[PDB]
Amino acid sequence: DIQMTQSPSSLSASLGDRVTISCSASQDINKYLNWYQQKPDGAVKLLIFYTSSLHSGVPSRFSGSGSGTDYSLTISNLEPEDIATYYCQQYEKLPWTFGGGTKLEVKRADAAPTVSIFPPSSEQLTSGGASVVCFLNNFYPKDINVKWKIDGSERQNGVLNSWTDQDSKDSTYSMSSTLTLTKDEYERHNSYTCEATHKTSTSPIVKSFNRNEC
Amino acid sequence: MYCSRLLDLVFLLDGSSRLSEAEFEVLKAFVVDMMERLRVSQKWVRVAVVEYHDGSHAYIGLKDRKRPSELRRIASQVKYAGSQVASTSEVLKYTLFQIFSKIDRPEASRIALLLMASQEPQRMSRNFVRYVQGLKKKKVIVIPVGIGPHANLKQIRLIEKQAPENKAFVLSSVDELEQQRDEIVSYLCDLAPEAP
Amino acid sequence: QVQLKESGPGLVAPSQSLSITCTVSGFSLTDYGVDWVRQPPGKGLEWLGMIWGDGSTDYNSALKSRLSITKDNSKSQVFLKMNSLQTDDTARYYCVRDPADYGNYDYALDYWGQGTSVTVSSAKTTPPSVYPLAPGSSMVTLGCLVKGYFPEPVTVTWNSGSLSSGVHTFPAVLQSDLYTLSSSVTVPSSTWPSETVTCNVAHPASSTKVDKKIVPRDCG
Repeated sequence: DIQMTQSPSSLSASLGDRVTISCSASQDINKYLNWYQQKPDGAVKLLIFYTSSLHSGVPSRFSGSGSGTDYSLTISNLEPEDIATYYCQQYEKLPWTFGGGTKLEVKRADAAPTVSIFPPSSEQLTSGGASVVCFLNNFYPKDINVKWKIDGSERQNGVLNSWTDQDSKDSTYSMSSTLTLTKDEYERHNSYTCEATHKTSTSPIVKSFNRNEC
Repeated sequence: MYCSRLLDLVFLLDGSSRLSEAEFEVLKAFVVDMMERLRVSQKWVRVAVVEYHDGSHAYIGLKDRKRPSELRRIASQVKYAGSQVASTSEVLKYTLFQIFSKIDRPEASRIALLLMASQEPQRMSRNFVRYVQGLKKKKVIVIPVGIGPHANLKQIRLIEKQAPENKAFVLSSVDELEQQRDEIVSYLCDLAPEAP
Repeated sequence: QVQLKESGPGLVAPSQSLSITCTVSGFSLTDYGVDWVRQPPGKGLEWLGMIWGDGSTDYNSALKSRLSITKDNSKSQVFLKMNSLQTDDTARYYCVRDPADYGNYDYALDYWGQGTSVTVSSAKTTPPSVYPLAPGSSMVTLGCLVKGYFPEPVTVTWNSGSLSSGVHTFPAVLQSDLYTLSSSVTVPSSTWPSETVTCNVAHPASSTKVDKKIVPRDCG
């Protein structure tokens, strides 16, 4: 199969900007290259075919160029509706193959996450389960790290993380981190701490609770 | 009607059941008749003969050094295939990448006489036009000869469109080959240069 | 207007087959090809195969001959069938039209269906356990942990939808064949705990709907 590479998977820009998304094939593909747009809601549409032809309905701010192995999709002036993921695709030879995608994101002033930690509910404990939940909300940029500690000691097993896609209204991101333990193991310790590392602070943002100070 | 010029002529015969066993003999007879009107020789007209179905079998290669009479005999003995499909795309691919992988006689003209009586499934045509364009780039003229009502007319017109000299001959049946033979030999001979 | 839409089964047990019908309008299946493309959750696109106007087909060999695409021109329907799905066949499946015009070597995926989500799993329908998240012992952030359900999706609202500006509901993660997600809400301190804040979790597959009031913790 021919391998298609989109070097940047995440591309930041400001509305009004000229944006360029690059794509390269593992071998000459003779301009047999198409570009697609997948919006945050999942809808996919064809934008450019045979390297540079615009599909019906597509506005002129989109253009495509290239030859050989290197291709580019340019958005002359970025509009809000263009925040989406873009994929290139070759048809030099079957099977058709797609690049890994380039998701556009909107730039905004850096913002530290609002961190909150929650002990397991009494209801959940009643079933022998114990999840400790930590929310890291409305931060920017998206890169962030969460560390858990039980009685001062870092804990890596039993942790599941989830990230939201960029918020359309305020351009921030949020993340959830949940540490699940059995009720006995949970009841076997006292301090539970959630630490967030993000560029907005050079010290971790820490949130904790003691199973017994309640 | 006799062609004494520098030419590499490749005969591509449709091996599908669109031609019956007896109609295929008439097609082979046309090939032999054509050879009789060409100065068969490595220095003048070289010939090749391929029967194509889903895949193909080469009976004579341009470089085969054999008497013209033995070449006519081989042609007369080509086996009837009667396949469900005769892929024009695959045989043009074979012609482009195997027969003309290298151009041994740039002083001769090259012609692919595509004798067609059927229509391949669309999926087999995916690279069709790219094969025809590749042949044009190596200066291999493609002459489609449609035979019968199942001949792929779409492909015949597409070939003519790719290059000005790719003229088509559309026949109602193999019975017309004999009637149009001298006319075809004449058109092919004129596409070739005279020896010095 | 050219349209395509998939009707899928939603769920497939490991080793069973996947059947999807793509119904199209605005063009004739005799003059166009129809392709199938899939996207595993959180991943890119994979081209699976297509069917030409004449019914001949092309398949991606990575599918190991498991795929069949057939159609009924008069009913404007195209049928995908795939043998023995495994967990890694979980994905959203799209039917997409292409010109299938070899004369112009034009095969662009020009109009896409919205797609149908397929989950391959042996899990039984299981309602979520919903737990209220109150702070341990300005604004206050509260949450609800929605754990152990199957299959996706659940809908989470706060105060029956009255609260929405400070709400963050997270994508679900598959733990042990079961899904889990959390939802948080940030509201002014003047409104909680003096007034009620409730999360509402509906899970259509289970026909279940539960409300959980967030209460200060019953600590002794």
